[PDB]
Amino acid sequence: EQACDICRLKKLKCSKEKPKCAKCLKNNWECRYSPKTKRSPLTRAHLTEVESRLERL
Amino acid sequence: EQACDICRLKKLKCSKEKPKCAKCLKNNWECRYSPKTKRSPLTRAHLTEVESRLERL
DNA sequence: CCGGAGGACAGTCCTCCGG
DNA sequence: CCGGAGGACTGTCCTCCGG
Repeated sequence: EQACDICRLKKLKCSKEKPKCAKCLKNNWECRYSPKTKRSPLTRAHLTEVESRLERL
Repeated sequence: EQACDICRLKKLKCSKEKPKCAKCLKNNWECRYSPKTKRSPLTRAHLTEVESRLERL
């Protein structure tokens, strides 16, 4: 499912074949399929927490 | 057709029948269907705008 | 090139059961 | 009194379309 970094960067269709996907292979570009990087919980708790820690001070 | 506030904080079934749902008619209580609580948007930019604006204090 | 559909999915948001 | 289950809804987050 996870398209590579470069087709990601590019908003294109990845073929998804590890080691180097079709376009990287053929273009001798680095095929890195990087991890999905973690964000903050987008939870009503964490929004009103932090929008009220801020507006308080 | 939304529950009234007494049944609401008592977590009871409402008949939602305006102006007086059955329990407040039967029981002679003030019935109020106070309106849609507006909140801030649990969207990503607003979470981020705000923790950035707190990380900046 | 890159905004946006398309959509599966996460976490809300109210309600009322049943202990 | 209330924990949290059930369900519609809201917005996400990912990918790849299509001008």
